[PDB]
Formats: sequence, structure tokens, C-alpha cells
Amino acid sequence: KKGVSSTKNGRDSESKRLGAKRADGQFVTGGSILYRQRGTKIYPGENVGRGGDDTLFAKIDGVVKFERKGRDKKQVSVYAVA
Amino acid sequence: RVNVTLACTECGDRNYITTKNKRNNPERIEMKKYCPRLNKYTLHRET
Amino acid sequence: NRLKEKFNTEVTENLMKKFNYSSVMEVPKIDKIVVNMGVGDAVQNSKVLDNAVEELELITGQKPLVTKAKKSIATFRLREGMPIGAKVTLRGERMYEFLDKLISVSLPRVRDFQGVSKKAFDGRGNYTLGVKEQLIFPEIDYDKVSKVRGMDIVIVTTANTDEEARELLANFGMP
Amino acid sequence: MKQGIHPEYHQVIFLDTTTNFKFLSGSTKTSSEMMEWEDGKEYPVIRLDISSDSHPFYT
Amino acid sequence: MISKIDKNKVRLKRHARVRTNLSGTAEKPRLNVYRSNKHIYAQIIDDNKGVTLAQASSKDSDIATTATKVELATKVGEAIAKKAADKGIKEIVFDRGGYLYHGRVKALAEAARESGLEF
Amino acid sequence: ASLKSIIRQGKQTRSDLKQLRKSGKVPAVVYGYGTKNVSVKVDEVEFIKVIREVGRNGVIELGVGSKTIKVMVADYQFDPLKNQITHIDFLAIN
Amino acid sequence: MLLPKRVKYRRQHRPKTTGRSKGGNYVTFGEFGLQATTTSWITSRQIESARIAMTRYMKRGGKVWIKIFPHTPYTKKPLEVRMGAGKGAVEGWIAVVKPGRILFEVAGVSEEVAREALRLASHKLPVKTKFVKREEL
RNA sequence: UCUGGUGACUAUAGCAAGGAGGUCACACCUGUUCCCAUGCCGAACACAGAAGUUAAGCUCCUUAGCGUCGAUGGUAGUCGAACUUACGUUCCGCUAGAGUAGAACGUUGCCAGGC
RNA sequence: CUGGGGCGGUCGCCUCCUAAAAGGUAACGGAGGCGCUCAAAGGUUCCCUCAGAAUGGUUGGAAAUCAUUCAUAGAGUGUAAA
RNA sequence: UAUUGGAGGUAGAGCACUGUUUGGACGAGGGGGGUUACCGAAUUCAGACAAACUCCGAAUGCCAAUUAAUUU
Repeated sequence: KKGVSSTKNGRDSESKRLGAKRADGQFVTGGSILYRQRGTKIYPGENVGRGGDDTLFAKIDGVVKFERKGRDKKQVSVYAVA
Repeated sequence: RVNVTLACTECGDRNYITTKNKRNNPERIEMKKYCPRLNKYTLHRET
Repeated sequence: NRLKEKFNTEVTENLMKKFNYSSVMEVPKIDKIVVNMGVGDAVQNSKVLDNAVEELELITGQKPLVTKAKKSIATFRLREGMPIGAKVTLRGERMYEFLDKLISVSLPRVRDFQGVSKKAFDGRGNYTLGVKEQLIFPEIDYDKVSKVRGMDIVIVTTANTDEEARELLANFGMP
Repeated sequence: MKQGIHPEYHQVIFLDTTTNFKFLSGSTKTSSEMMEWEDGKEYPVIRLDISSDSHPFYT
Repeated sequence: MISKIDKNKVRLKRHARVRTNLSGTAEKPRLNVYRSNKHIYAQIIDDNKGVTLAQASSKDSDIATTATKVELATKVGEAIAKKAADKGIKEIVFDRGGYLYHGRVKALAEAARESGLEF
Repeated sequence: ASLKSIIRQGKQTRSDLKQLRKSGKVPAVVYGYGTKNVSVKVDEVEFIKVIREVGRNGVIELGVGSKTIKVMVADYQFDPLKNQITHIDFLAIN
Repeated sequence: MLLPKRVKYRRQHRPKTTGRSKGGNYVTFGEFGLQATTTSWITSRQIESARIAMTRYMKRGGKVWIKIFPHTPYTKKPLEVRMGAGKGAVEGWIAVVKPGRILFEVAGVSEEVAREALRLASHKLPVKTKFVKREEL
């Protein structure tokens, strides 16, 4: 098994299961996480809060809707009608 | 940097645990905190 | 209030006709003057800062704010945030009176062949000039001073370019 | 001004012998040698100057 | 040579920075104020529907007079308070624009406060 | 400078386009002032003759259906391998 | 003359070689060009051989443009070692060429001399080639 | 459509240029005694005022120089399938990026004074 | 553990690529970090806007500070990377 | 499966950032206080390269639906 040649890099960290966690159109309950991220790839919208780890979660019960903010930004909102 | 126990000056209880740098803060730090025994904010000291 | 009256009595009269202005507002009004000394070798010392305080504290009527070094310049010991440089701006009647005194005391100690100089310019209408603390403090003698420095002076005017600055220097200045 | 930090200035009367260019100012709060009114009642600290006597361009 | 600028744009920039938290609903409308060199306006705005519920100004004939422009702010506070009370709005949220919180704007808010507007 | 073309119809598949190109005819479109967008095909040899006749820039009379359009070649796609024109753009001036 | 060469990473995944040439498919500097009709790696040492062959056949005549550059480094494990224990050291530098890429351009010389020079260069090269002219029309 | 607030749209909204515009006041301006005011200016902030000016800001009209938008057609790629071991081929859907013609020097809700 | 063992290297956590546009995903694959720091570098309120470039200047190692116009954020964000 | 909405940056493209690059214009700094060749860059023109580049960006997979058809 080879010899004195060895590698200095076989390291990685544990992957964090980030990304979207709910879909447009589906009803969710309040407190449901909608999007895990680092920084703000997606901003909180209507009735959506932003956690200390930048997690986006629903504030009330209702349907989730991803929307544009302006030219190059996105947001997620929750709307009450059920 | 060392651990610190903050003891209520009035109640007497050791209510909070925090940290400090022993060179930047070479004294017994004091700050106002909520003593749950007396239901009020009292002075706590590093004791 | 000498050049204060002189503006509206001679400059707003003659410059308004030498260069045409449709309304009375393009009369190039001198706004303020900045008198930053510059940089002294004030890294092993911290007292020539107080001397540059006494100057510009005594000549002009305001103590100079000691602006700190923005970046950590190499070679010389410039720590980001290490104090080098003074600054005062005159705007009101103090500005007029300071200019009037300056044009009355520049030439005697300046020894300038022109009288002050011809042009040291940023190509846009302001001095950023150099001095050797000769013309300044006629009020207080040289016997009580410690160094030799010269301020970075400019002219903030409603004018546009150095061409107009030459026309406006006619107020007992020497272009 | 760059005020906030400021002592007492004054429009002093630099009434020198060379056209009395008392259109000047400074903190030279000395004794009023000539408490005149065409110029300020301040000290004529400017005593001798060539600013209006000998100009190497227009002498 | 520097440029003097109109102060309304810097005001409006701070105003957008302050409107990020400030928003008017119907139950709690937003009391905006616009301050100029001579006059000040103020409106009761519902942002949830983008409508103005009440309005007052120092230009207004029923309030225009010769005063020190702070007493006028006091009058506009009372007038906007009365209009809101007539329409049935008690609790509001005060939008200061970007004009600090002082002088005329402070007097305006205070005058609204003595006249019923709960904020 | 009197090139003629044939009106292409809708939905030409990949196979249709390559069978068209394997002959001596190329797809092209015409657009511009005085007309609407029309997709046509022109024989490659005749196009080459017309271009060497009137040049790279030259008001070519293009026969589309029944009508002749005063048109110029705005752009064209070339295949450096097996040197051959693959598509042409014709813009109408009049 | 060249630039000071240094790469951000010295050990890179080997290039994709399937497909057609992305760009550089036309003669744009010179009058004649040598284009590839198959795909291989060109190893910064075939380029120098081909360039010497061409420029020496023209006797310092027209201009030569090398349209391909060896950006990609490749590694080779030392002799007589087992599999694994990391990645080998850099052996050399390659450019991947695909069918259609113009490899060399020449100008300031007759068509016959250019054709002969590009033939000679093509023989020093691990790819099938074709002589092309500045495309017009 | 007027002017000033305010707010809804991905700059089609912007930059730049040339030219008009004057108390509805929008700004400019006069000053610091008045709250305030600025490590460091009545600069700014704040205040008292309305005597000079459309000059500038702002509002309006033109322009595609700039930024922004942008098809159709074709191409690259590719889901599936049929061949095949070729740096492949064929058929059927989907269908870019770049570029081209072109669009575009804003639309719009509420409120107040104007008309 | 190991492209047989031994020798060499490695062993837990973080960031990236490999990773095939959800998530996940291996190799003794390719790169780096961590075992802290800060009583303000935390909370809140109110203000502020950057690097650089010349049109440049008493210094002028060039560029210290200072002056004016552009500066899409290229600066800074306690630290590795995203 | 059909229809609609959404998250995301792969193939491909592209050079707007990070960096590698080949020719050509243009003026200029140490330097043959300057010339002049150049040399290090300022600014442009045309061409290319990238797993740890992206102004862009599919096919498909993925999540879910007031919902339909067929199945189990």
C-alpha cells in the first residue's frame, strides 16, 4: 500500500439539509419552516419571519407563496385564506 | 478568558454563568440582572 | 465685513458684466476655505499635534479637528486610526475676514515674485496649494513657534473651473 | 467655522501706516492704540508692513 | 466647487429606511408628515389598501394664518386629530419622514396627542 | 439579383430541417419594415451566385410567394466543417 | 512573447473531450488557417514543434498566430506506485481541441507557401486537420 | 392632463444632452436672540423670517449617444426511443446563451389644494 | 483504517468543489479552517457611507492627512470558506 | 399522466466579477528632472480558457396544488 506519499486533505463537514422545505400552494401551520439558508437568498415576506440562523418560517396558518421582490430578489409569504 | 458566576448582591443567589477576559476585566464584574427569588432586577457581582 | 460689502458692491457688479448671467444667481459666491496643514512627522511625537493646534487655533478662530489616518500606510508607521492632520473650515463672516487678512498679509512675508504664485491646481478650480508658514501669523510673532508647515488650502465657490477662479481672484488676489 | 471649539475672535483694526488696511481680523486682543470708528476700536497690531508699499510686481 | 442639493431627497432616503418598520393598516393608520421651508402637511394613510383617510396642512384655508410655523404645526396636529376622530380612527402610528423628531414635527405629534390620537 | 424562395410551413422537425439542408436549399427568415416575419428557404447555389453578383451588401430582389421584396442579408450562419450556409436572415427595407 | 503564468489550482479535473468546438472556429487575424477535424489534447510541446516547423519554412516572412493555449494542467503518478495515496504531481499543460477549432493562422505570405507550412505543422500534430481561408461572402 | 404629497409596478421607469418653467408653495434665500445644533461649522441639524432669484435643485418638452428591455428563425444542449462502441449516428418532444429586427426618454391608486 | 501487511499519513467539528440546477451521496479525491474571541465587537435609539482613479498638491517612499468628479458596493463585515 | 405554481445554477453558452490568455491600436510612470527606445501598469479593439468564474441558463428530476383521467 503505496508508501511515504500521503494526502493533506480528506476533510469535509456534515452537510446541512438546507433549501426549500415547503411548496407553493400547500397549506402550512404557523411555525412551519419554509426555507433554510445562509444569509438572505430569500427574504421574509408577508406573515413570514426570519430566524437567527436566517431560517424563514410561517407566522400564521395559510398558503405559502414565493414571489419576486424587485429585479433580482425573492421572498416567501403566507396568506391566511384556507 | 475565564468562566464567571454572578451572584445576587441582595438575594445572595448564584443565578447566572457567563465569561470574561481576566486581563481586559481584572476585577469582579457587576451588572443588573433579574433575581427570580425576589422577582426584581438587582445588582449581581462576580462571586 | 470689508469684502462682505465689497462682493455685492464691486464683484457682483463687475463679474456679472464680464461674464454674462441671465439671472443674478450665477454670481460665483465664495463658500468656504479649508486649511488642513497636512502631515507632520508626528508618529514618535504627539506634541507637534498640539503645535498644529496652537496654529490654526490662534490664526483662525477654531481649534483644528485632528482627523485620523484612514488606512495602515506601510514604510512610515501609519496605524489605521493614528492621528495625523488638522482641519478647519471658515464659512461665514469669519471666512470673509480671514480672506481679507490673508490678502493683506500674504505678500510681505511671502516674498513671492508673483505675489503669491501663479497656479497650483487640481484642474477644476481649487488651490490645494503649498505654504512654508511665512505669510501666516503676523498677529503673533515667529519667536514663539516650533516648526515650519504649510496648509492645503482650497476655494469652494459656485464657479465651475479654474478659468473662473482666475477671474474671481481679482478681489485683491494675485493670479 | 468648525466651531464647537472656539475662543473669542474679533475684527481687529490693522490700521498700519501703509494705507491702514484695517479690514483684517485676528485674536490680537491688545490695547487699542487708536480707538477710532472708521476702523474698529481694537489694537492696531499691524504696525509696519510693505503689503501696500513695495510690491515686486507693482512697486 | 461643491453642489448644494435639495434636502428632500436625503429626507426621502431616510424616510424609506424608516418605512421598513412603519406601515399603516386600517385599524392603525400611519400619520405621515411632510415638512417644507414654509408649510407642513400631514396625512392619515392606510398602506394595506394604499388610501388616505384624513389630511391636514398649514396651507389649508381653515388653518392658514401668520404665526411662527411651530404654532401652525400645533394647529395641523389638532386638525388632523379632529378629522381622524370624525372618521373613527383612535390609534395611529407616527411617521416622521426623515425630519428628525424635533421642533415642528415634535409639536405636530404632541398636538395630535393632546387631541385624542393614541400614540 | 432576383433570388426566389419558397414559403416554409409550420413545425419543421429536426429531421425535416436536415433533409431540407442535405439538398441544396437553406432555411432563412425575412423580417423588417413593411412586412411581417416570414420563414422561407432558398437554394444555396443561387444564393451564392447572387451574393457574388451584388456583393455582401446589395439590395436583392427576393421572391416570397407572389411578391418581390427589396431585401438585404443582415446575418447568416455558416458551418466551417463541410463549408456550407445553414441559415440566412433577410431584412426588408423598401 | 508570453505572460507570467500561474494558476489558481494546480490539480484539476481532466477536460471533457466530447462535443464540438465552442469557439475560435474562424480565421480572424490572418488570411489562412489550420483547422482541426478530430479532437485531442495538444500538449504545449506539439505546439512549439508545429510553430518552429511553420515559421522556419517561411524564413521569417509573414505573421503566425497561435490560436490555442495550454491552460489545463495534467498530473502523472510517479513510476511503479500502487493506486491511491493522493493525486500525482503536474506533468504538463494541454489545450483541448475539438473538430472545427482553428489551431494556427498565417498571413503575409502566398497561398502556396502558407499551405505548405500548415501541412508541415499538421504532421507534427496529433489531430487531423484542414487548410482553410479567411471566410467571406 | 394639470402642481404638491404619498405608494404600486423586474430601469420599457434610469444616465447624458439640448431647451423651457415661477409664491398654490415645491426650492432658492436673510440671519442666529429664541429649542436645538454639529468628537470637528446656522455646513448640515434646529429655529426666527420672506426682502433678492428661476441661476441651481425640482417640474415639463424633445433625443436612443448610454444603461435597461427584446422576439421570430436558426443553432448548442437535452427527456424518451431505435441503432451502435464511435471523442458517435437517427427519430420524436422540450428548447437555450450569444446575436438580429425591434421596444423604450414611464404607467398607476388615494388625498389636498388648481382647472 | 489501509488498493496485502509494515512504514508514512489519518481518526471529532466547520466551509467549499467533486455532487449529475430539490435534499442526500464515496475514495489514503482537490483546497482551507476550528478546540476561540468580544463588557462592547452584545441590546436599543439617532445619525453616517465605502475602495480606487486621475483632473494634485507644504509631505510628496508613489499613495501618509487634505481638496473635487466619477465612482454598484470592486471596501468593510473579529476569524477559514461560501 | 394532463394542467398550473414554485425552489435550484448542472449541460450549454458567455467574459459582466475572480483569475489564465493571443495579436493590435493609444498615451504615458521608474528609466536609455527629461528625450528615446522599452519596461510596469492606466484606457481601448478583436479573439479564446475554468470542478472549486457567472451578466445568463435549459432538458429532466424535485415539492405541491382549486384540480381531472386511469390504476391499486
